[PDB]
Amino acid sequence: MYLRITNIVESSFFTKFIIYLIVLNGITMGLETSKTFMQSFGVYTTLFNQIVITIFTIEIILRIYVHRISFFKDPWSLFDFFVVAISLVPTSSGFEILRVLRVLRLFRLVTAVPQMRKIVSALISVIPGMLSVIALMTLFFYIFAIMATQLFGERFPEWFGTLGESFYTLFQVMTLDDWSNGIVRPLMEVYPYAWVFFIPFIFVVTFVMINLVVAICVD
Amino acid sequence: MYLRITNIVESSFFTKFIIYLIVLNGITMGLETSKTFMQSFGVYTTLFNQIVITIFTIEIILRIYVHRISFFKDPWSLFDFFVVAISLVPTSSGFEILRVLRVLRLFRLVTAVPQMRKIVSALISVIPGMLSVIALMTLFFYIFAIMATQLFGERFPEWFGTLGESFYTLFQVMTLDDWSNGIVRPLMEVYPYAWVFFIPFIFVVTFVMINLVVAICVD
Amino acid sequence: MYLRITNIVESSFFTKFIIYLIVLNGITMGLETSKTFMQSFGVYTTLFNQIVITIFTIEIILRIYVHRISFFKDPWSLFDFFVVAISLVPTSSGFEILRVLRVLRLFRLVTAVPQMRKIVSALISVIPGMLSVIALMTLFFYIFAIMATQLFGERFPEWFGTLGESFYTLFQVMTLDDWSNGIVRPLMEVYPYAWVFFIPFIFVVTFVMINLVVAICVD
Amino acid sequence: MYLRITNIVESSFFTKFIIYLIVLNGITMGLETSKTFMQSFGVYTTLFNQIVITIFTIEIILRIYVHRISFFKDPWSLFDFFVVAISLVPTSSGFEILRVLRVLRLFRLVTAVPQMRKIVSALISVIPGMLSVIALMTLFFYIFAIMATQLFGERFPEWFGTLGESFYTLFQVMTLDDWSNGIVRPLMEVYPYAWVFFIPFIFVVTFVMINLVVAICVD
Ligand SMILES: [Ca+2]
Ligand SMILES: [Ca+2]
Ligand SMILES: [Ca+2]
Ligand SMILES: [Ca+2]
Ligand SMILES: [Ca+2]
Repeated sequence: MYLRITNIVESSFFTKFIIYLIVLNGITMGLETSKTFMQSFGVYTTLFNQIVITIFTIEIILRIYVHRISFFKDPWSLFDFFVVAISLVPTSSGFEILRVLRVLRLFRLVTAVPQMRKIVSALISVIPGMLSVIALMTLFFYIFAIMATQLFGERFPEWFGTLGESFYTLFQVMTLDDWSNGIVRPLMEVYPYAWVFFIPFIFVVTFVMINLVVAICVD
Repeated sequence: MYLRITNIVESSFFTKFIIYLIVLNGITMGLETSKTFMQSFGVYTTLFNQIVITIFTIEIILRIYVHRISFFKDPWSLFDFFVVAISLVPTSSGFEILRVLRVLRLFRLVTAVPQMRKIVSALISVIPGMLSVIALMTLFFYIFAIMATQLFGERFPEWFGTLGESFYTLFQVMTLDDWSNGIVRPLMEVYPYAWVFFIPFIFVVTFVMINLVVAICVD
Repeated sequence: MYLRITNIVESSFFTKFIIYLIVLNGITMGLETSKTFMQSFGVYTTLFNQIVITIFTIEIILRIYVHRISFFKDPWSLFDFFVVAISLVPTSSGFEILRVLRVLRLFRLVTAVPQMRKIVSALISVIPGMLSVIALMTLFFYIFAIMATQLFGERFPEWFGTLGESFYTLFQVMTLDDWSNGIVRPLMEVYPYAWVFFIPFIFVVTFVMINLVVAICVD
Repeated sequence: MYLRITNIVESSFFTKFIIYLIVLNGITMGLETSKTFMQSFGVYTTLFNQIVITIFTIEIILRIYVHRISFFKDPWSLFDFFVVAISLVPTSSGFEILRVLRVLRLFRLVTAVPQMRKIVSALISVIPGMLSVIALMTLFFYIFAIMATQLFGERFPEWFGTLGESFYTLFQVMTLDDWSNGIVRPLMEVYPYAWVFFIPFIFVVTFVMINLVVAICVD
């Protein structure tokens, strides 16, 4: 019976039947957004949802016999596994992000369809070459996040009052979002020299960021 | 009579006469902006407008005899047909954007002059090699846009209340426009963890965009 | 006497003397900023200024005899002419920008010291290959600017009320500066679909600019 | 005894021991942020802190016998010296940023661990090739900084009232942060033409910046 199902699993029909369901459950997840629609056909789509969820566990079950160990060394398969597992946690208890995390299954459209996998893989592959930079920056953030917390966090606890808070604010300065009128012009009303902290911070972080982009256009 | 007009249409005089009208109507459209001007010479330039619009239909009519099916497979020609047709719809009824969309005819200065044609084409050609990235993103946007609507849309209906609104807000976060003091700091007053949703969103979306820029700087 | 002064002008000492003055008059111009400083040495500097201005007219007079027509075909020299010329208009009558435009003479530090000339020329040389794009864009801005004046200028006359106003607002949207909370969210409170105008605008204009960056990074 | 210690200093165990303390003292500094933690184990940490600071001086002392002059010609060694030196100035007196500047020792993780040194060096090496442009720009900022102080500083002293202030505001316009609604639209309410100063400013500065990015993506 092994080869019987191994022929079902590897079938073009099977994979295309899956891709057909993702597009249906996705279209249907956009509809669950409408408070109007849920009042009409909510029950329609709640069942349809649970239906697809079963089909998806069946597939993942079927897919596992055919591949066994090979399956748990496949990124795309591991994913699919975890994205359905999430979709299995009972519509109750614990946290309700799990209810919301269910929409992550539409990323199976990324998994089930090549070229997407290609493009995704293409992107991801660029990350290891960046890890030296990324490491560098996080040390840098961490160092400044600490200084800022202990330099501005007393008078300005919304923005720098906590280590995590400083992280957030520093990220925001880095994205250059309302950084001057929003954060630093205020700070200087109390700490005239704060510009001495943030302009060097900005150069460095934008510089590094420019290099990183340049590194991705070398490789 | 065919070759007679085929020698009128293909003539340098004809083309340069058309180009002369575009720059003229275009100048006249900048003038129709002034409430002062319209109070003095508005009559002058409405008639001038109808005149050029005739001339352009006459031309487009002529151009079709000389090319027939060759014409409705020309991107640039199809355009002018459409753009002139818009300018034909009666200054009345339906909507008024049809009155406003008339100014689109000044894009004929792009159509009727090479180098422009070249430059535009150079740009457009870059698009197909982006469709794999672009597709990826729209899946991504759609996914998060749904998540956001069900996570933040009840308390924050102006921003995330409806799917389309989440799209709009997510776009804005992506252009990095006032994203922290404008949207996420507010969000955190109610949902402390909202940063867990938007910082990852930012990295991904900005990363992908960096890749796409690098992709265009390879090909 | 021609070769006597052709040996004075072309002298290393002559040039290095000029360069010495630029740095001095520049230093002295940063000091005329202080209302404090002007109250104690204001006169010291006003005369020092008039002095250097003569020395510069003398040089330009000298430089012209040694070069005649060769001079008025030199970008860098023409510059210093027009720049020194500005500084000759009397501290009175007309406009007072002319008084302010005097500090443009510090650009002579660029003109009279090589390597700067290199980099400046390096930069400038890139412009011709952008003229097709720069033209393309200005046509684009112009068409949208007209559309916006007639679509939003009645309710929103500060931002779109005049052809020039629309230009400015459009520029700002393009630099992506406070474009959504600042301009488009307001607009949508009256014109729900305004997003149909501004999102495509952003794509095109940002796209084009990505290409322009890619174009420069090829040539 | 020289070669005895030269074999101590050059030992892998030595370097690794140093790297251990950095990560430990660095972990300790993140905790020194917590107002809670300090009440609990603040003392525990301040002693451990001074301990590490002792150890680090010993190392730097040792490191010098083994390298002498070779050391004070090493960028990375000079740093470690200058950084440990900062941490040596007593917890009292003068400026208390010195207490804060202590956390700069976590940059020793950059110093003691290669790959980091590599990446830093990679970044730093790009700088010399930018000095012509950076010089160009600072002259540019300086000239505009002066014009602005004398053009807008009377009515708008917060933003332009002083040379340094103009510097700050101009930097902010350059980062394109809230530049239009935050600064120039205001300006224009009084000085209608301020746009003639700031749009050209923006073009130039953004142009130059794009060149510098491309310039790096070549070398
Ligand atoms: Ca920005
Ligand atoms: Ca704001
Ligand atoms: Ca901004
Ligand atoms: Ca803003
Ligand atoms: Ca505000």
